[PDB]
Amino acid sequence: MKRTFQPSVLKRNRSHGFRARMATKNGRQVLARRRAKGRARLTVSK
Amino acid sequence: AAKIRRDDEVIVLTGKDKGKRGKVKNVLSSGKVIVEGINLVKKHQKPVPALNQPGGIVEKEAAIQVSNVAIFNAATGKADRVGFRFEDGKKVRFFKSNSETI
Amino acid sequence: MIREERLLKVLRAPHVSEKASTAMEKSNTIVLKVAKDATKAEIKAAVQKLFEVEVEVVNTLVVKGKVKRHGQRIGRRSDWKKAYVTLKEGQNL
Amino acid sequence: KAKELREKSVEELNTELLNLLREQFNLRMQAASGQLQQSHLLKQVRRDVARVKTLLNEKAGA
Amino acid sequence: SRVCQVTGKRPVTGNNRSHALNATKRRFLPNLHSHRFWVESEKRFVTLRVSAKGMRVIDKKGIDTVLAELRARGEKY
Amino acid sequence: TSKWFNIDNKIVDHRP
RNA sequence: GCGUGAUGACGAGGCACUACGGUGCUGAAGCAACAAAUGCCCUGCUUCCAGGAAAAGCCUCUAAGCAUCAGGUAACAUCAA
RNA sequence: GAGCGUUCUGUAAGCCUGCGAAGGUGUGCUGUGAGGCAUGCUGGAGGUAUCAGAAGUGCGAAUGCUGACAUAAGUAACGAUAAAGCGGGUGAAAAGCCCGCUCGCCGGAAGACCAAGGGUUCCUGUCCAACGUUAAUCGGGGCAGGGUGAGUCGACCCCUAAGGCGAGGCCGAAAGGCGUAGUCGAUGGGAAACAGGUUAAUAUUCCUGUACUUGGUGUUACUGCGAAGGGGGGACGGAGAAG
RNA sequence: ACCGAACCGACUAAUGUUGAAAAAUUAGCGGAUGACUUGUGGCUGGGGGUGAAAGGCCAAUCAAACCGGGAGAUAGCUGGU
RNA sequence: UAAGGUGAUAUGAACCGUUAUAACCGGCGAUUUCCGAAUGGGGAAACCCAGUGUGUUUCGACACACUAUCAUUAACUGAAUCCAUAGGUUAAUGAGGCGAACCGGGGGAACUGAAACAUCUAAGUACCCCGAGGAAAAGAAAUCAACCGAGAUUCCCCCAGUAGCGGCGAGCGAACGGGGAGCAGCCCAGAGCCUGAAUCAGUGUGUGUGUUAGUGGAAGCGUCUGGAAAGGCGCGCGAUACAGGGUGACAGCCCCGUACACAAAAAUGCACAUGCUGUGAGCUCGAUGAGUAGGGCGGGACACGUGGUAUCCUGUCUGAAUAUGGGGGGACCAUCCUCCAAGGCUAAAUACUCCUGACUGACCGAUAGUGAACCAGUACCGUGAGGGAAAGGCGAAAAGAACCC
Ligand SMILES: N[C@@H](Cc1c[nH]c2ccccc12)C(=O)O
Ligand SMILES: [Mg+2]
Ligand SMILES: [Mg+2]
Ligand SMILES: [Mg+2]
Ligand SMILES: [Mg+2]
Ligand SMILES: [Mg+2]
Ligand SMILES: [Mg+2]
Ligand SMILES: [Mg+2]
Ligand SMILES: [Mg+2]
Ligand SMILES: [Mg+2]
Ligand SMILES: [Mg+2]
Ligand SMILES: [Mg+2]
Ligand SMILES: [Mg+2]
Ligand SMILES: [Mg+2]
Ligand SMILES: [Mg+2]
Ligand SMILES: [Mg+2]
Ligand SMILES: [Mg+2]
Ligand SMILES: [Mg+2]
Ligand SMILES: [Mg+2]
Ligand SMILES: [Mg+2]
Ligand SMILES: [Mg+2]
Ligand SMILES: [Mg+2]
Ligand SMILES: [Mg+2]
Ligand SMILES: [Mg+2]
Ligand SMILES: [Mg+2]
Ligand SMILES: [Mg+2]
Ligand SMILES: [Mg+2]
Ligand SMILES: [Mg+2]
Ligand SMILES: [Mg+2]
Ligand SMILES: [Mg+2]
Ligand SMILES: [Mg+2]
Ligand SMILES: [Mg+2]
Ligand SMILES: [Mg+2]
Ligand SMILES: [Mg+2]
Ligand SMILES: [Mg+2]
Ligand SMILES: [Mg+2]
Ligand SMILES: [Mg+2]
Ligand SMILES: [Mg+2]
Ligand SMILES: [Mg+2]
Ligand SMILES: [Mg+2]
Ligand SMILES: [Mg+2]
Ligand SMILES: [Mg+2]
Ligand SMILES: [Mg+2]
Ligand SMILES: [Mg+2]
Ligand SMILES: [Mg+2]
Ligand SMILES: [Mg+2]
Ligand SMILES: [Mg+2]
Ligand SMILES: [Mg+2]
Ligand SMILES: [Mg+2]
Ligand SMILES: [Mg+2]
Ligand SMILES: [Mg+2]
Ligand SMILES: [Mg+2]
Ligand SMILES: [Mg+2]
Ligand SMILES: [Mg+2]
Ligand SMILES: [Mg+2]
Ligand SMILES: [Mg+2]
Ligand SMILES: [Mg+2]
Ligand SMILES: [Mg+2]
Ligand SMILES: [Mg+2]
Ligand SMILES: [Mg+2]
Repeated sequence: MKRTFQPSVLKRNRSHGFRARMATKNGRQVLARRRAKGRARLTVSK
Repeated sequence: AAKIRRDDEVIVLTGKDKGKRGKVKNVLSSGKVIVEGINLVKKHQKPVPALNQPGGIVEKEAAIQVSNVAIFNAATGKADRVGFRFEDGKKVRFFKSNSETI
Repeated sequence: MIREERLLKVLRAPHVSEKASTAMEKSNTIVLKVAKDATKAEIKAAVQKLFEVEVEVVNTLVVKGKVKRHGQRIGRRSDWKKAYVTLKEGQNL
Repeated sequence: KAKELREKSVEELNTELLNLLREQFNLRMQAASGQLQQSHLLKQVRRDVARVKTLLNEKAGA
Repeated sequence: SRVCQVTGKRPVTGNNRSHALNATKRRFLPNLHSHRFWVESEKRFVTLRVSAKGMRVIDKKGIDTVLAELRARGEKY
Repeated sequence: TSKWFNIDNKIVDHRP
């Protein structure tokens, strides 16, 4: 059966990547929340 | 400065071998000294063909506390305590109890 | 012009292997481990001026790191570049 | 090494740097080829190259 | 934005209060109009987004005075 | 999660 | 399609070792007829209505400008990718 | 209404304790009860009288929370009904690994090459703890070493679609919404390499043979060159039929 | 338009139901040049989208997604104490 | 400052150093790849592609520097349009982004309570956004009071759960006045004598006090048990030091320390004193913030829910007096009292703790205390926002079991 995750690196990076996070104003808030928590990996790029 | 240094004559205050005298070989960073012929342990050395292929049991010296070893006066013939003074700009070490400079 | 500073920095090490030895004994090719930010012209100039031989062409490839386990702690051996340098039939390092 | 390196002029410093870099390259190739039991030479040459760069920057005055 | 250039009037919030006093939020908007004022000092027409209260202030004070005030506050026209 | 015979309707609504 | 590339390469096998896994040497014929694509000519031709991307590379014409200079075309050499 | 116990504070730099503390496990005595006291064995360094003081103060239930361990139970199952047999080798041991001879299954796939996706699973040496629904000498497992070679393939690059962002700008309590010039964005348009051979593992990349493309420089000859502008081209549907 | 593979779908029956599978297998079944199907990419956002309309679908969740927050909502109810 | 040292798991190899270039600690400097506001263009973050100007070439090329946008100012240039403006180019200065909380402002819920619910409460709370600071805000009476007076703002304790508001329900809830903490006043709306004088900022210079490294720092032996003495017993000593930690069991006298006394080449904070720059004080005369106060309509804030409703704010429409005047004194009028709006600046008392040092605890002790005592925001889970663990202890010292079956 076709499941919900059909992966693609290009769509992954355009959706959740660092440059899209910096592009939207609330994405920068997301990065602030993750840095304040102390995540090893902020976005899906690494 | 350190009150007990390398190559001193020291006498053991407390331990297995109280009263024995010896010469300090080297001083470790963790506040422990190795005094020659004092704290003997029986190591079971594992023989290695790459290096040191003989085996056998080997009796070596283990570390003893710098608090446990005390400097040896050799004039009064007993243990002593070391203070610090300034003589001609140099910080020198001297036995208390007759105040003789080492 | 490429500076001697740059050349002495870019050449890193020789490479030893069965394939490298076969390349040396068959096609007059040496295999060199090279710093990653070095280009083909930089490797050619460095070999030509430091080993005092003459180079036909140079071929580069980036060797990827290896994921290793050290006591159930994952680690990653790093990348480097490898260079196959072809010599003109009469050098014989 | 610092004072006698400081008592040299700029051209002497540059050719000293080039000689040190040549020695660094030779030591690196030897150690990679499976020679050079003495690694303190590697450390010493690296730190001396750093010293020569420091004196070059001071003599340029930045 | 619906901000008067002369008097600085901007929308403010209040309530709709009905006969049963049910309070719901609403905005009071200024009576803004874009008017071309003839300035004589420059022999020019300057267009300003100004309320009618602002127009009364214009007519009382003189267009030159309020243009100086606008230039002091820094907004362009 | 849940058993299919508990999600089913003909056997769950057995005594209406 | 034909000629050249090709007196080349490849070639069933045969011969000898083998760490029996595979290597080293040599090597004849190497054409014709017929059938045949959903592939090519074909981004074609015929027809239909539902009327079937854009911009650059490419060719070409001049403005401002340069005007026996730059620049362009054609050959050769060298370098670079 | 009256009390037992537990943790901590004062009395306490006191009292007990390496001639054995707390804790654990038995025994004996004792109180109306919660409990107390003494001691054997394990333990191996702390415990605390008495009278007061403060409470994270007492668990069998909450389809309670977390770990451990039973039960059904050595039971169901061991994942396509394409199928195995034998001889030799290695090994401590072979139904499964290697080699051979048969037998069977697929063969518009259960064969060969890629894109997407993954990341060393590729090849060699060694090991069988754990993983593999059995065993294991085997493995896509552990460990170590090797391996990916480009002017021509693909990206990068030039150019645009849908769409995105968008200097100025128009608009909006603020944040922001839209949008012109621009600038990104392939799934599309744009130059050029083929045959043979080789490695345990790469090849249109290495080698042999024979080619091709674009751009810069420098000689030779002739000469009106030049765009962000004009034109052509690139440049386009469905079906069908035949050579 | 017709018959029929690829491909798309899902009418009937058996198996399975702590499954080989949180929707399949087997044997038959319907469309199969069109209102077709498919790859890559883009757009529409929660009282909102999209809907050849079933309250269907929006990441195994839909008469109002998921995540964090007001929040220890409230509970004249049940359990435990 | 030193006789040892080259960070940890983590040994080993090669070495450096022992009286002063080893190492360690502190001040000042140097280098500081790439991404990131990211700032030369672009981008699927850590990558791709340049333009311009110098300088070097072995003629293949290479090194360095600059080039974002916006705001202000200045120069040059410049349309429809004749001057001018709009625009363009350059130069200089400034900004952008990150950060736990506190602070001012613009917006602003609902569950809930009312034993239902709608005015009301929750609540101007949560949350979103903007801006600033070491604090912010407020602030020098068009304030209160009561015929007596007080004298800016802020914060704590009373007044007082009072007066009041209130489907007069649920609930909300002052002020006057009193006791304290802390105290500070000024400037423009304008002319003249006068000298640049008080007071503030930057930049230096001296004196103290610190901060960032550090130095010295007292006084115990014998014996018994014991693996080991710091324990038992006997006998001494120090104390401006019996705070604390370690040492083979519980140490004032073994070690690190503590009380105490000192120490700074260099950088920097504060309080003074003193130069330069900028700024002006003193006296006399004059002036006294207009689409404003007030009013009509709609709302909001005051404990005050339009009520008999004073007062403040303003979306819309109007609109004075102006010192011979005006505001307030809780509908409103008259008398009296008290103050002077329509400009602004100002320390302290006050609020908080991402961070730094010391000390404390009738606080916890590995299912507790942080989610995390351990390589924890990790493994793992989800497309993503996000969720989110488990896991401490040999011994005093590895003496971590040579060798044989
Ligand atoms: N029992 C069937 C069908 C099924 C699946 N999920 C269900 C939920 C409810 C009722 C039936 C089902 C199965 O396991 O496949
Ligand atoms: Mg080549
Ligand atoms: Mg390559
Ligand atoms: Mg066909
Ligand atoms: Mg206890
Ligand atoms: Mg006690
Ligand atoms: Mg309890
Ligand atoms: Mg229990
Ligand atoms: Mg019970
Ligand atoms: Mg049974
Ligand atoms: Mg049975
Ligand atoms: Mg069975
Ligand atoms: Mg099977
Ligand atoms: Mg067999
Ligand atoms: Mg089998
Ligand atoms: Mg076989
Ligand atoms: Mg068959
Ligand atoms: Mg692996
Ligand atoms: Mg394999
Ligand atoms: Mg076995
Ligand atoms: Mg097994
Ligand atoms: Mg493997
Ligand atoms: Mg576009
Ligand atoms: Mg803009
Ligand atoms: Mg837009
Ligand atoms: Mg483009
Ligand atoms: Mg493409
Ligand atoms: Mg292969
Ligand atoms: Mg049909
Ligand atoms: Mg369907
Ligand atoms: Mg059905
Ligand atoms: Mg079927
Ligand atoms: Mg049909
Ligand atoms: Mg059909
Ligand atoms: Mg219905
Ligand atoms: Mg779903
Ligand atoms: Mg709802
Ligand atoms: Mg609440
Ligand atoms: Mg609850
Ligand atoms: Mg950018
Ligand atoms: Mg950039
Ligand atoms: Mg670009
Ligand atoms: Mg800022
Ligand atoms: Mg409600
Ligand atoms: Mg209610
Ligand atoms: Mg209720
Ligand atoms: Mg202030
Ligand atoms: Mg008076
Ligand atoms: Mg000292
Ligand atoms: Mg001392
Ligand atoms: Mg004693
Ligand atoms: Mg003990
Ligand atoms: Mg006034
Ligand atoms: Mg008014
Ligand atoms: Mg009124
Ligand atoms: Mg008034
Ligand atoms: Mg009044
Ligand atoms: Mg814990
Ligand atoms: Mg425990
Ligand atoms: Mg993941």
